[PDB]
Formats: sequence, structure tokens, C-alpha cells
Amino acid sequence: SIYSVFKVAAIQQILGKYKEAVAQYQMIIKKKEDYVPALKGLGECHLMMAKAALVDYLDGKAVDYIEKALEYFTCALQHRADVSCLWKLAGDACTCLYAVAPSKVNVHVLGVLLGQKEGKQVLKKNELLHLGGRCYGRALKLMSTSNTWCDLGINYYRQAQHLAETGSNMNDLKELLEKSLHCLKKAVRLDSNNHLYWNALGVVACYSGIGNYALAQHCFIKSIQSEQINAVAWTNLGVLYLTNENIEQAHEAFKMAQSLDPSYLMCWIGQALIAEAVGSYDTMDLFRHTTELNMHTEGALGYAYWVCTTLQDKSNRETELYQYNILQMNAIPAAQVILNKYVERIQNYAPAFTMLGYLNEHLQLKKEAANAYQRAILLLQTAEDQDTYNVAIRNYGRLLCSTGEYDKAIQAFKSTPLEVLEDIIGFALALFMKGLYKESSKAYERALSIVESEQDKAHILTALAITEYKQGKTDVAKTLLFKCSILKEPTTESLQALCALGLAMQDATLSKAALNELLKHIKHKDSNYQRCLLTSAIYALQGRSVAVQKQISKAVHSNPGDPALWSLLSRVVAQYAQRNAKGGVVAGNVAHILDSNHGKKALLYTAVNQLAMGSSSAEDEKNTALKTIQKAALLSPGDPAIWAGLMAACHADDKLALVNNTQPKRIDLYLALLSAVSASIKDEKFFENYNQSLEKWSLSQAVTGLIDTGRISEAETLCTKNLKSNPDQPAVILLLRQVQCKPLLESQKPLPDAVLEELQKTVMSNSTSVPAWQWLAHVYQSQGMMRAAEMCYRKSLQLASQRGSWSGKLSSLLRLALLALKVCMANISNDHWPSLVQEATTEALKLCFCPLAVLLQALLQFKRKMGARETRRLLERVVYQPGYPKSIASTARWYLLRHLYAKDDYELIDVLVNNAKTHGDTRALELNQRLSSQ
Amino acid sequence: MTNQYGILFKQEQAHDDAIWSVAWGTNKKENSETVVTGSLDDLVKVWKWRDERLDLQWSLEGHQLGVVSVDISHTLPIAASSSLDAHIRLWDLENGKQIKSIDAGPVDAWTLAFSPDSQYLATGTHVGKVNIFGVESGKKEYSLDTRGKFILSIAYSPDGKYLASGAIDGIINIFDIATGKLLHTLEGHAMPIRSLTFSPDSQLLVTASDDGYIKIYDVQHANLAGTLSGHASWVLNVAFCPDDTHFVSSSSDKSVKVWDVGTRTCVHTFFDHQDQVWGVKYNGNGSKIVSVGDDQEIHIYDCPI
Amino acid sequence: MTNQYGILFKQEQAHDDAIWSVAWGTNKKENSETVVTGSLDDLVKVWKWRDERLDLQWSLEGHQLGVVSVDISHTLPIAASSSLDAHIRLWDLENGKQIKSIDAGPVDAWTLAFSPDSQYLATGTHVGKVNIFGVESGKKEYSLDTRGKFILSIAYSPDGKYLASGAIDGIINIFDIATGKLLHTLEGHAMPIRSLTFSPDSQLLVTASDDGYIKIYDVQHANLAGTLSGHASWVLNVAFCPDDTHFVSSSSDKSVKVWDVGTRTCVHTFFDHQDQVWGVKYNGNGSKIVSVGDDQEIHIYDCPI
Amino acid sequence: MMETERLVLPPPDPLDLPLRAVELGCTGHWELLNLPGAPESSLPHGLPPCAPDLQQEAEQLFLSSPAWLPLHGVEHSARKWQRKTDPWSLLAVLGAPVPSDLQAQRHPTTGQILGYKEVLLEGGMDEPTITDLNTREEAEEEIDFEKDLLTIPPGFKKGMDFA
Repeated sequence: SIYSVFKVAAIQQILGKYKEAVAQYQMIIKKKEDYVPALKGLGECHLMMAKAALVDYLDGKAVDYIEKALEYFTCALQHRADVSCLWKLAGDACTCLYAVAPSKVNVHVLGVLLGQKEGKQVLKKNELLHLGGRCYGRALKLMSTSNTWCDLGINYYRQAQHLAETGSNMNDLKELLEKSLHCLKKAVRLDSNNHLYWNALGVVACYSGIGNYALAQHCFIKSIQSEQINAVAWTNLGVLYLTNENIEQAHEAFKMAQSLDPSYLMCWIGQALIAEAVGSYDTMDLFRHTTELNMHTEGALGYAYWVCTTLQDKSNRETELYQYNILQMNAIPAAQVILNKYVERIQNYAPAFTMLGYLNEHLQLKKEAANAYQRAILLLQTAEDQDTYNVAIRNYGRLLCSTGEYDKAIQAFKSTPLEVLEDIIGFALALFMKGLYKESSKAYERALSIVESEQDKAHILTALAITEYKQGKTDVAKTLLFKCSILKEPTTESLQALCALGLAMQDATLSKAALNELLKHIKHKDSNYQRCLLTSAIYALQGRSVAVQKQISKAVHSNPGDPALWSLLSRVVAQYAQRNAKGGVVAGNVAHILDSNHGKKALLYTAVNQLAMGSSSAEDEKNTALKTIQKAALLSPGDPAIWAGLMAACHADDKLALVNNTQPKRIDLYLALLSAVSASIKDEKFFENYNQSLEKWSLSQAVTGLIDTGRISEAETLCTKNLKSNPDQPAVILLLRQVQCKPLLESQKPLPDAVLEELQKTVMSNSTSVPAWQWLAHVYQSQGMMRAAEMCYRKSLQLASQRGSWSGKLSSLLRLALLALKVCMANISNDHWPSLVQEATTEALKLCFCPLAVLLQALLQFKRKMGARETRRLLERVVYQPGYPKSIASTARWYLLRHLYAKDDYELIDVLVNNAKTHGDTRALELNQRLSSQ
Repeated sequence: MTNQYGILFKQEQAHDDAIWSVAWGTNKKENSETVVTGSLDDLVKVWKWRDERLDLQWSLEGHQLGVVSVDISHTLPIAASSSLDAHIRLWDLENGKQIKSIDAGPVDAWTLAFSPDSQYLATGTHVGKVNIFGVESGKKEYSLDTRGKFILSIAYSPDGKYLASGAIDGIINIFDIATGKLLHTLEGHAMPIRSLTFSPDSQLLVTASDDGYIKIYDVQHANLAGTLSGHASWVLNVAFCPDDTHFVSSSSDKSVKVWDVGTRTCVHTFFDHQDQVWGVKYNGNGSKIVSVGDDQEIHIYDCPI
Repeated sequence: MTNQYGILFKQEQAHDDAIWSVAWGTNKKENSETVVTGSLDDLVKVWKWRDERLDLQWSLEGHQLGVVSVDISHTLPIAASSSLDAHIRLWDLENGKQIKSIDAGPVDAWTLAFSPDSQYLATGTHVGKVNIFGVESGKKEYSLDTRGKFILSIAYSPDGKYLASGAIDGIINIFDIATGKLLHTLEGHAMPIRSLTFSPDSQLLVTASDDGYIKIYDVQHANLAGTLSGHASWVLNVAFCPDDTHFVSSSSDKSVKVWDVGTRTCVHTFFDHQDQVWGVKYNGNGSKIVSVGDDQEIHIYDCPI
Repeated sequence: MMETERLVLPPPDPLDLPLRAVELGCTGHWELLNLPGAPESSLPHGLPPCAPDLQQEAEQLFLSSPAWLPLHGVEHSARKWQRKTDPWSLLAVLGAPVPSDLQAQRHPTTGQILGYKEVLLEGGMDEPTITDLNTREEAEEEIDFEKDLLTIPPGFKKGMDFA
């Protein structure tokens, strides 16, 4: 039996969950394709969902639902054409899509409805209304009831309303109005006890084309009398009274209706309209509540107008009305959504489009603002065009120029009369942005000639100096900025521009004067970052490189907040004076703690500071450079510096794992990271020199890592591709030479002096780089040339000392000391290498406190002597004084135990043995036992 | 009116570092309730909620850098994970030993998402495209192309034929699986999105952005249903309930909030998770909520129907 | 009526940069007159006033960033200093070699203050707490917690059992050492305080703020005795005299003024210190005044009883 | 420089071990490995580039363009709009409920469904020219809406009057 399942589905439909009922109806229709009740149920369900969608602002969903309902309704009408239920539902479906965005409604109706049965056709709104009227007439013919009469009247009213709205005709709708009035009076006379019929009669009577207000009032009173709880009739009377200058009685009627129904929107809108008409203080709150309730157009427009006016006025910033209204309630986003829905529904109001554009501009939604301005332009060409259209043109041009598209912006600013300051200045800015500085400069002098509001004049002078400077010719721009300064009151932007222009040259004195001027009498500026950055750049230009840290520390002390200052301090200690690496790490961590959106740069800077520091920690996990760089990469995977730091951290972790000798990890990802670096570099506006340095460093480090790991073929292919892409540059040829020389010379083999000479020539090719000199010294040592390696080390040392570097000097000193100590260990005559060791170690000790240098001194002295007690004293001092690395202490312990076993003191040997046992060691104890059993 | 909410379970220290992703999968017909988490490490530990607590079952590993995203399938027992290591290795999840391993850099794949039939495992790349691989079949058969910046999020509708993608600077693109042609692009926000998800019987698309706002869009058109603004810091993850009445969002202000689409309001807020929360997910039926944070704790909540 | 005042000593260049803090300690029973200063460097140089001049004795160092606060004890010979380096290393002050070194960031400790018995060394953090360490005993045994912003000033009553704390935005909290419970909060100003001090037989609390006003509060209640407004620029440090009759305040307008609590008026003003003055302190008996400025100069004054 | 090669003995000596140094970080931190080979220095090429220098940064902050000036700001335009209201859009009309349910039929005795007929609640099917003409055919109550009209609303003392 099918009747039981159909009734189950009908029950399911009554208690909501319409989608399941639709699915059930489809399943029932599957077995039998001609069951009429299922088609009727589907049509009713589709109509109700369409009306529910129309409750919100979803026009496409509604149109689709009506089309589906119409298809199902005609499918059911194919089988049973004598049923008033189907005819009335078809009429309802046809007339339901009223007052919904004309020129957006296009419905496909198929088959018998449009006369002769012909495929599928497309009908417009008026044709759909005519079909609905026809269906209503058929339903009336099959069944004469006052309800269908009223429905036909409402259909005629909708048809007349649509005809009137578009302005298609006037005075030719009188027949339709007469028909609607007759149908509604006939319906109300068939049963004069229904508030619905009375209210409908009143509404149709009060139409602007008829205006029979006495009959409307009579009908509304009758509808109220028929049934006591009639909020709709009461609020209709209140609206009628309000529009006929009856504020008091309209307020009374709206208050009674509100009391009778607390959740009705029209009565609230009426209350808001009276409050606005009387000029109260809670009009904005009433409009916000109305908009929140059910999203109606009138409350939408009122709230939008009030918010726009409040934003436009600039003297309310601290009156506690603007603050609460526009910050505690988050007015702007709600207003924005409201305006999208309103413009979707109506879409023929240029002022509404302009308000939406203004809010989107304020919200940094420039693309939507440009689209809204475009729609306003299309609507406004056929207008009075004095104020509305020219302002629309200017705003569209400004927004278009802001989002690229410079040629279209230039065209848009061409298509307007250039007699106002705004249009000329926007045209000048767009012209400058594309290039073509000369016409921009002419327009800017024109603006200067027109200008008033002297602050604006000063800004125009600053703009003239900037654009003139972009054309070179700095002297006249300097005189223009001086002229701006002489003016009665300078502006902060002009002084900043003058200071930056002075910074561009190497003069450094005009910049000091401009900075002094800014500091003397300007305090209303609330941006410590810009002034601190300018002062730091001023100090850094003269090449001092130390007073920068003092100035930034002073700024941080003055303002302990402002995480930007902490980030700047971290960055500056990362770049200049990289000896306070711990302080830089601390500053980066603090900057990350103080806020959230600075975490990216703060973590980058502290990661680089940790990398510079090395491993000067307690060997604690979860706090290493790798962890912080991974956190930074997660926070913002857009910048190249994070990937470069990832490369550096991977290389350092590889070296640390080799040193601890547990396992190599993170072996082969350099190519992917390099590709990521290139891809992320390609998308920046301009950092040309910085980008080139970044790419060079990344490529060189990647090649070095591949060489170290053992992928010689991949490195060689990369180098060959790089050298094929562009003509030769010395750095890449040196890199290729290093790649090529890995197979040869790891194992002992002699090489021709010819190969040495080309290599030396290539090293000479790109000079002033300490790494290459140190590498060539190492190569010389590996083949064996003590004098050549020493000369190269001296050259690298002198180069590092002249260039002001410090790590290179120390590295050169230590390498020279190691080489000389090595050649001395071969017990060769011509004892000048020990003198070289002594001089190098003395210089290193003068530089800083180097345990490696003192150990080298002790080792040389130990080679020279052994009888002397002092050697033993020195070795015990080195091995016993704290604050020493494990390996150096182990070596000192080893040599001390050797020397004392030679000196045959078992008590001291036991002291060394137990001292080794308290710490962790194996080699010293192994050799101790080995020499115990001689 | 607001229902009774309770934790009923708090884990002290699940991992050793910050947890970045979590996935709850009721894949098998009976009560499996498998939970897989990845946390700034090689560890992809798999937990199980048997009756009232979590018991550790698998500690499968084999990665070299921190895993940034994990996901689990509902049809077959399988799991996938990606890291900065540039390797998408998918695990068996029953014995847990490295079924496959796919090579793809951060310029080739960022986040993971299984297909509704668990067949494609699409990812997003730096150049803006959406690379689609093939499980058990091959690598990189084709990829849908959009003209934009770095792409972060990839989302699948629970019925197919749709594929959303959020990107840096807020541009949102929508593709159709049936044809593969760009239907319409939504401007969205002016800040990175980093979170997207659909709903069952998909007709609503919910976006979370970096400025704290939550947009409610409507699929097949460009109509937005509203904007929800209740959070104070960045919003990182949003998960939707199995019935279309609520959805849970986790922000960077150490607060996990659950909203309701019907009335567009915050029904409840939980004050836990002393540090940032990087992931929230629902279970098979809308009764419990899991949440993992930057601090090393795994929290399970209870939300009655 | 105003007494005769004279400098009698001016130092040309004590350090190379701006001086940020100064401490005067008459620790030993005999005439020690030890002065310790820290100035935008690693240098924590210790000076000594033997008969009529200052003689440099120790130039101990070992910091990496600028030292922001220094303090000296009156019972035992000891000193402490903190910097942006995130290290509180306390010196011996007799031989001056790094007795200890405590790790605490700017998120853990900002300023220093010795206990009346020189036992606790409380500091203030960003999150609002007051971290208390232990000299010669241990690190971070406990900390009083308040829910506020960055804390700047820490003051001890000369008999104990009290602890005041000024903070950015002007909120002032008062704690009792015996129990550690918040007694009462004074709204104060709406801007940072950065200066606090008690008085002997403590019944008066004097506050200095960033707007130029000087409030005089009374402990054990919330009654304010008046507001002193004589300065033109920011007020940075305020020190109270050993006898409850005067107190010295230093502002940012290059002027050092001495007030009187009884009548609340400025008895005298010194027009020296061409740049900002960052610290003023009294000596054991109320006869001399020390003042350090942004310019590298050390000034000692004379105030007759 | 002579360029005389200088051969060093191949065996170091078992009793003594080689000297292999490693450099860690820029800020001096060395150590000593046991195993003779590369100098094995970390970050051979220096620290990476990090952020650009302050001079370029200030050149870029201002001297990029005049777009950061406040004459091309969101302010400095002095806009204004003109308010139009429309009370008439606050009128509401409702639709009458359907007058039939289309209830099934039943055979009397051994209940079975013969068909469906439309019950009331409490040629050439193309709809040609279906309009209604020749109105005023029945008598319902003969009510008059044109002569005696109400003026006094319920609850209200007097009513607004129209000529």
C-alpha cells in the first residue's frame, strides 16, 4: 500500500524537516510517476522554502525554488486539470515572485501553460503575473470563493504596482485598479467577518493611484473590530496617521500595536520614523534594533544614513556617543552587510551605492568599493551631473588608481572637468604613479596656484619636492622644502621629507638641522617608531655603528611599551654590533611576548641572533634556532629571510649532530628551500640590491651544503646552469672551482702547478672576501705550502682588519696558529714557526680571552720542555679552571696525565683520574689503564 | 537556556612541544574514535578514547622536521601528514609503518585534505595552484590553477563537486570538481584566511580570517549571510558540527568559542587553554569537542545535543 | 627663610653616556659614603666620597646592554643591578666580582629593591606579578600576583609588612608582606608612575606621575592629603628625607626641586643639569643630595638641617 | 715565496692524536674534534642578509611617492548625502489559506481507496481569455461602502477627518 507511506511523509512535512519530506516524496514518485498527491506536496514544500528564502535576501535561491515548484505544478496539472487546489497553488506560485529585483527574474515555464504545447519558454515578470492572473481566474471559475477573489485582486494589485514602479505608463492602469477594487469589495461582501479581507480592501483603497483614505480608515477599523488582536491593521492605521501629519495619534497607534505584538518590525520602524522626525537622541539605537530584528530596507537605509553622517562629522571623536556607537557595537561590519543586502534587493539607488563604497573604502575593501563606484557611474550618467556624477567620477578614479590599473585611472581622470582641487590632485597622483613626472609637476603647480587651507598648501609643496626629486635636480627641491619650512607653521610630513632627502645624500648636516627642527617644537605626533628610525639612520650614516644601540636603548627605556621598538632593537642588534647576541635573543622574545602580530619579525630576529650566538646555552631543547625558525615559518610563510634562516639552521644542526656524533638529520632539502626563496623573492615590489644579496647568499649556502653532504653532481649541474643563464661572474666561477676540486685532493695526490696558478688567478679575480682567501690557504696547506698558507692567512687578516670585521680576524689568527703549531709538531729545524705561534697567540690574547690560544701556547711550550715544573702548572691551570669547553679540558687533562706519568707522581695521577671520573670521559681512562699495564 | 558543558577529561602533557593540528575520525562503522595529532616534531602519535579516557596506541614516526598539518579519512583506515621536511608520507594507521612517501616542497604542498571518497589528497602550493595527487595510483596527475598569492586552506564539501581554497590577502576561489572551471572568486578579507570548512548538504561556507572577523557566505552565489565578530585576537581554526545548527571556532586569545548559525550569537565560551589554540574538531555525532593548543595539553569537552 | 644651599662638588664626566640610576648607601657604621651608579653601559662604576670629593674605586662590569636600575644595602656590603640583558647579577661591592647571576627576562624582572633586612629582592614583570627571589638561598620561591599591565616601581616600608607598586596607566596596588593579600587598589592617575617611595615610621606614601603632578597618599586607608603641581615636564624620580619634613623630586624639565610635606610647597629650586635628570637620592642623614642626569655629570648638593 | 713542497711524515704517531678545530657561531666559540679533516665551520659565508639597511628603509618610507600624504587620505574630501524617506513601504498584506485539502475516499466495508475527490475545509485547457466580466450577479448582504463610513477608531476619542 502507498497511502500509508504518503501520509507518513505528509506528517513528516507538517513537523518541519522539509528536506527529508522532499526526498521521501521523490522516493515515492520513483515507484509511480503519476501520483498527484506527491506532486502537490512537493509543490507546496517548494513554495514554502522559496518564501522562507525570500524572508532572507536570497533572490537566486528563490527564483530556482519557484521554477522547480512551477515544473512540479504543471507536471501535476497534466494529470488532473479539474482540481481547484492545483489551480490556486499554480496561481500562488506565479504571483509569489513579486517585488523581487526586476531584470533578475527569468523563469522557464514549459508546455501547455503558454497556449500551444511548445518545448520550454522564458517569461518576464509581467508575463508571469498575467499567467498568475489567468490561473486565478481558472480557479475562480472552477470554485467561487471569497478567498480566491481576494487572491485575484492581490494579483491585479501586484501587476499594477509593477507597471507603476518602472514608470512604463501612467493613467492607463485605471482598469486594473477598478478590477482589483471590485474583486476585493466582492470578497469582503461575501464574508464581512474577516479582518484579512477588510485590511486588504483598505490597503488597495489607500494606494497612491486611488487615495480613498476614508474607505481605508473604515476598512481598517472594521478589520480591528472583527478580531481584537490585529497588529497589522493597527500599524497600518498608524502609518496612515503618521504620513498625514498626525504624530501624536500615530505614536499612540504604534505603541498599542507594539504592546499587542512585541516582535513586529513595522511598528518599530514607525517608532523610529517618529523619533527621527522629532529629533531625539535614541534614533540610532532604534534603527540598530530594527535592522537586527528582521533586515528590512527602511531601517537599513535609516541606519546607514545615520552611521554615515556620524562618521562624516569629525568633531565627535571623544563625545562618548561616537566612541560607544561605532566601537562597542561594531557598527561598521553590520552596516556593511546591511548595505550589501539592500543593494542586492533594490539596486537602483546611486546614493546607496556611494554609501556602500565609502564604508568599503573605510574597511580597506577597495575592490568592492571600485565595483560599487562603477555601478553608481552606470546609474548616474543620465542625471543632472553637477555634483553627483563628477564626485562619482573622482572617487572611481581614486579607487581604481589605488588598485593598480593606472591607464584606466588616467582615462577616468581625463573624462572630467579639471577645475576643482580634488580632480586635479587625483589626476596628478595617478600621473606620478604611472611615471611621466613632468605633467604631474605642472598639475601640482596648478594645484598650488588654486590652493587654500595652508596645511594643504604645505603638503602640496612637499609633494612637489618629492616628484621633482624623482626627476633628479635636487637643488630646486631643496629650495622648495626650505620655502615650505619658512612658512608660518611647518608640518610634520614636510620635515620628515626634508630629513629623508638629506639622508639620501651624504651631507649629514642638513639632516641634523631638520631632525633638530622636528624635535624642538613637534610633540603631537604619536609615532615613536618613525622618529627613532630616522635618528638611528642619521647615526648610522656617519659610519659610527655603535651609537645606534645607545639611541635605541634610550628610546626603549623612554617607552617600555611599543613592541615595535623592541623589534627594532632586536633587528639592529642583529645587524650592527652583533656581539650582544643574548640581548638580541632576549629582545626578540620580549617583542614576541608583548603582542601577537609582531611575532613574525620578532622570531626572525631572535632566530638570527641565536644563530650568531651559536650554542652558548644550557643545551636545552625546545629553545633552539631551529624551533624558533619553524615557529616563524608557520606564522608567516611569505618572506625569503625565514627560508634563508632555515637553511642556516639546518647547516648548524648538521654540524652540531656531527660534533656530538649521534646521527645526521635533515640531509637533502636545499633545492626545495632555494626554489621557495626564489619564488617568494619574485613577488616583492622593489628591494633590488637587498634581493640580489639575498639570492646570492642563499645560492652560495645551498651549493656549500650540497658539497658538504656529498651531492657533487647536483651541485655541478646547478653551477653550470647558473653560468649558462647569464655571462660569467667571478663568484660563481669560484664556486664551480670549489665544486670541481672536491673529488681531487680528499685523498693524498699531487697536482700540477698549472692548476694552482689558474686557481690563484681566479681567487684574485674576486678579492676582498675573507672566506675565499682562507679556503685557498687551506688548499695550499693540504697540498703542503706552509709559507703560502701563512701569506694567504696574513692577507685575509689584513683584509678583515681593514674592513672593520672582527670574527674574520679571530678566525685568521686561530687558523695561522694551528698551521704553525702543526708544522712545529713535525719536529722540523729552522725554529721560526714557534715564534709565529707565540706572536699569533699573544695577539689573540690581546684581542680577547681565547682558551684555544692559551691551549696552543701550552702545547708548544710542552713540545719545547717537560722537565720544567711550570709546564705542569700551566696544564693543571688550564684543565682545572672552570668555564671551559669539554674538548679543550679533555685535551689538557690528557697532556697533563702524560706529563705526570713521565714525571712519575702517582698521587697526582690519581687526582687526575678521579677528576676525569667525576666528569664524563673514556679516552683518558683508556690510555691511563693502557699505560698502567706497560 | 544555555546547555550544560563539561570537560570530563584533561591531559597533562601529550607531547613535548606545541601542537599544530588534530583530526578526529569515526572511520569504521563501529566505535573506533581514532585521534591523530602532530606537534612541532616528527611525532604523529595516535590516541584512542576508549570509554572515558585517551590511551596511547601508536607512536609512529619517520619525519625530520615539525609536522604542520594532519588529516584522517572516514572510509578506509589511513592517515596522512606533511611537514617542513617536504614529504607527504601516508601511514597505514593499523600497524603504522610508512605505506608511501611523496616528494613535494613547500613550493608544491602546504596543507592536507582527503577526498570524500578518500582518493585524491589535494594540497596547495606557493604559486597559488592546488596540486592534486592520487592515492595508490600516482603523483601529480593534474592541478587546478588560480591566479593568486600563497594558498593555505583546502576544503571539501561533504557531498563532493566543490572545492574551496583560502589564500594570503583574503582572495577566495571556488572550483567545481565535475568540470574544473573557476566559477566565481570572492574577495573576502584583506588578511590571510588560513581556515576553511564546508557543512553537510552544503549550502553554507564559513570563513575565518586574520583580523578576528568571521564571514558567513552562501555557496553558488556571492551573497554573505552576516559577519560574526566576538573574538579579540587571530582566529586560527573553525570546525562545523555534524548537524547544521552550531560551529566551533578557536582563536589566538586563549579562548575557544562555539557559535550558532540560526541566531548568530555565541552560546558559550570556555576559559581554558592558557596559551594559543591551534586546532578544534568535532566527533562523529555532535556530543564532544577536542581542542589542542600551543601549550602541551589535549582537551576534550562535552556538548549535549 | 629659605636655607643656604650650595653644590660644593661638580663632576665633569663620570661616564660616557646617560646615567639612569643612582644609589647612596651609608652601610657601615663609620663614614663609608658609597655611591654606585649605572649609566647606559656595562659600567656599574662605584664611587666613594672620602672627605670633600668623589674617588673612583671599582669599575666592575660584565653586562651586555644598558643597566636600568641599581641598589645598595645598608646592613651588609652588597650591590645588585639589572639591565636589558635579562640578567640580575649581584656584586660583592668589596672586591666586586660577580657573586651570583640570576636568569630573568624583562618579562620576569624589571627593577630592583633590597629588603629592609636584604633578604628578598622583589622585582616586577609585564604580566603584573611581583617576582621575589632569594639572596644566598635560591631562585623564585614565590611571587604575588595582580591582574594588570607592566609594573615599574617597587617600594618597601622601612619596617616591612608592606609593599607598594606603581604601574603603567596609573593603577597602584598595595600588598602586605606578612600575608601577601591585596589590601586596596588606588586609581591614581591614567598614565605610568615610574616613581614611588615610603617614609620612615611609614605612614605616608608619595607618588610621582608622568603628568607633572605629585600625589601624597596615606597608607592603611585611601585618603589623599593633597596634590602638588609645580613641575613643567615629566617627573621621573622622588626620594624622601630621613626625617619626615622634606622630600626631593626630579623632573624632566632640567630642574631639581625640594618640597616640604608639612606645608606642601617648594622651598628651593636648583637650576643645573642642562638635560634630563634620571635619579635623585638622599644620604644617611639629611644633609646632602645626589642627582644624576642624562648628561654625563655627577652633582652633590648640600642641604642644612 | 719559494714554492718548495715540504713533505711531512705520513704517520702522526699513535701516542698522539690529531688537531681538528671547529668554529661555532660568529661570536667566538671554538672547540676540538678528534678526527682529522675539514675545518668544518658553521655559516661559512656569514650570517644571512636579514633586513635591509636603515637608509634604504627611510628612502622607501617617504620618498617612494606622495600617496602617504594626508591630502590623498580617507579624510580630506568632505562628502555629504541627502536623506529620502518612504513611509509607504510599511504596509503589509496577508494571503488567505487554501480552501481544500484533497482528502481521500474509502469503500464502505473493507476500507479501500477508490480515488481522490476535493472536499471543502472549515474544455481547451490553456486558460483562454479567462477574465471575469458581467459582475454583480449574486446577493451576499448588499453592503454599502460609499455612503456611511466609520471615523472613530476603537480606543480613540476622535478621528482624523478627510474632505
